[PDB]
Amino acid sequence: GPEGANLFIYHLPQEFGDQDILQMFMPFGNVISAKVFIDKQTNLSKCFGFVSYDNPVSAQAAIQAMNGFQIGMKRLKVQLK
Repeated sequence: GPEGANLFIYHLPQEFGDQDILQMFMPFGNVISAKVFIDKQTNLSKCFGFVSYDNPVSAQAAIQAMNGFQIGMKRLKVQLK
């Protein structure tokens, strides 16, 4: 995740996994890695995670479009690392 190409995404539906956030974020550029952080004992998602582009412009673009975007019952908080 070269800087400033890295996002933290909070308020993510519990059901989302790595691939879901990756795909949700590809509209803004090539996502090169994505991880949803999971409680290791339950395997339930902790509802945030990490998106990493291959350039920072994509990351800004994504932040402006997605921060505050409502999906399900939650609104995503998306910020730069």
